[PDB]
Order: sequence, then C-alpha cells, then structure tokens
Amino acid sequence: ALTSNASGTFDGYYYELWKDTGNTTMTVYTQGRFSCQWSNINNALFRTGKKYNQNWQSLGTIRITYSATYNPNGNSYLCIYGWSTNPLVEFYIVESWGNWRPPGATSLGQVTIDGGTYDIYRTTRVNQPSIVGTATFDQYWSVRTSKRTSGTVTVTDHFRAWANRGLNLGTIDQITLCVEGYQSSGSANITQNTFSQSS
Repeated sequence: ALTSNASGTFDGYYYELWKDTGNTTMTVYTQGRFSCQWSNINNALFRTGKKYNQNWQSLGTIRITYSATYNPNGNSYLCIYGWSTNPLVEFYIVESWGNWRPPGATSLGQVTIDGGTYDIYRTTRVNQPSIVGTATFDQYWSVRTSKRTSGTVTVTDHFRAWANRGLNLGTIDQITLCVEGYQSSGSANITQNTFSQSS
C-alpha cells in the first residue's frame, strides 16, 4: 500500500496520496476504487480520478457516479476534488464530512444540483502546497446541506453554478473523488467512481 506521498495511474485512473505530516495508508484497486485510513495527521488527501488539460467550457457534461464507505472520526471531507490552471484554483464539491461542515466562509448562495442543495463558497489560500508548488490561489466550493455518500455528481453543473456567481475556472487539470482529513483519524473505502462524459 501507499504510506508516503505518491501518485500514478492504475486501471486508467490517476491516483494520489498527499499529506504534510502523519500516518497514512492507501490501497488502489481497479475502476478508481481505493481504501484509505489516517491518524495523527495535520492534513491528508487520498484520491483517484481523471486528468483533462482542457478548458472547462468545452468538457460538455461530466457526471461522476460514486459510492463510498466513509467513516471519519473527526474533521474530514468526502468530495469531488480537482484543479484548474490559468487561473490556478483548487475546487471542491463536498458530499459528506466529519464533525464540521466546510469551509468556514461567507456563502455566495444555494443551488439545487443532482437533487441536492449546495451552498457555494470562495476561499483563499496563501503560500500553500499546490500542483505547481508553493502558491497563493483561491478555492471554489459547493457544500451539500446534508450528508450523502453515494449518488451522481454532475461536476460541470457546479462549474456553471460557480461561473454564474463570478467564480471563474480555466483549464481543468484533474477531477477526482477524494477523502480529506484534518487533524483527525478515520477510514474510508471508495467502492465506485465511474466517470461519464458526453456533450
């Protein structure tokens, strides 16, 4: 299994274990499935998905049908997670979480997507880790009003919802199903992470 920062591809899916400090373990299976557990960490992320390198406006419709056994014991998120470049943006579509509903910022409004209600948020990170090294960038968020651990997320619908509220994206680097933890412990087993892209 993976226990230190690592990334790669398996069965057609990009995978990555990232953490600053702490005990982490991740096992990647076929079809984007993966298991992970963490403890004594500061910040850790476990994820599998697809890379794109394409402007979000031309991706058409991207839907992710996922299923997960999610058992955080503290601060944590189960989410769709990815990056954009030009501008550099780290984005989240939070489906479930631990003891704290993220992200601790002013809501920019609510929208209904895939049958669920989500609050939209913008946050900023100064000199933090990123896909291109230490950098300062914004984060865009869609956070469900209630927890869900299985279903379908029309990622491009969130992109549009964000765009309509002034949160602009550029070239999408990657889109993934991710389990994040913050100063907590927990375990999770992603049993389905299917991508569908049509125009």
